[PDB]
Amino acid sequence: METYIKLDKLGEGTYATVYKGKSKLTDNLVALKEIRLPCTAIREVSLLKDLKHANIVTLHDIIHTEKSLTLVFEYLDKDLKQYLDDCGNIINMHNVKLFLFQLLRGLAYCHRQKVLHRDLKPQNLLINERGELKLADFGLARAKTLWYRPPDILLGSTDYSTQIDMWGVGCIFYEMATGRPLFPGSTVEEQLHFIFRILGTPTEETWPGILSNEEFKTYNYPKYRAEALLSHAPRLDSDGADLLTKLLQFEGRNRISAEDAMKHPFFLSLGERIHKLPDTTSIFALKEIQLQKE
Ligand SMILES: O=C1Nc2ccccc2/C1=C1/Nc2ccccc2/C1=N\OCC[C@@H](O)CO
Repeated sequence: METYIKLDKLGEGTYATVYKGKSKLTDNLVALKEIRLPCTAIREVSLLKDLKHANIVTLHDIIHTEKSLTLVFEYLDKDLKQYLDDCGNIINMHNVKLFLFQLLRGLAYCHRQKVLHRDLKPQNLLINERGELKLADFGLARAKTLWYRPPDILLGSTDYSTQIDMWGVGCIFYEMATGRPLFPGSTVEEQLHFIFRILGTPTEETWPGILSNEEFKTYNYPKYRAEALLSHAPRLDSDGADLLTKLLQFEGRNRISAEDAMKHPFFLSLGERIHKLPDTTSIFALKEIQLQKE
């Protein structure tokens, strides 16, 4: 803390606290991730890797104090929840699509790099004035809030894979398209009920093995019939609802990949030039791609 000026608190966690910062040299704003610590083993994914992608926050410096380790990142002034709330929870549809493509890029890179999001949610997704969406370095973990949790995990799943993150993508896509959470459950039991009311109660046909699950049988769920997603999110189009469907699959193994999610017809309007961009270049670089005023 000799070259930076620590400003207001942006957020907190059990493992770290984040502060808005400024350089005394360049005057540029930064994010100071204060890692909360005789000896402390540091496992930071931003330190044990180099997640160099246009949709992941970029690490700039490391500071050692006798009491802490501060990771200096690039700064974004609003998180997805703050952005939603600022435009009264009504995001321009073209932007929802740009935000979604961006989120799928960052995640498809993490997955490629064997990185998982243990807690994907709007507050961990950040947005700048150019319309860029990036994954904050918070809750990222090597492969070794109940709202965004998949049904299989809730019903006892030993598989902690990239597929978990895909259910969260579906949840956030809906939250962006409608301005409200898809399944805001308070208990494991209520969350499952909230899910089955939208997707339908699983049958041996839609989810093989369910009736053999001890915890599922004990909850006595009414046989709910699936409600058309397009009816729940009218601002969405046929392709938007189809991508949502393919994302919100009961079983992780059937959930579309982040790579394939990007090749879906919902994104056709964006063009072929966005698929050829290297990891490090912004999607906005293209004349064809631009943020719409809210
Ligand atoms: O710009 C930023 N670069 C980062 C690098 C790592 C962690 C956070 C941030 C960050 C943040 N920029 C902003 C802007 C508005 C609100 C929060 C916020 C940020 N981090 O807060 C995330 C905390 C997490 O616990 C979710 O609440």
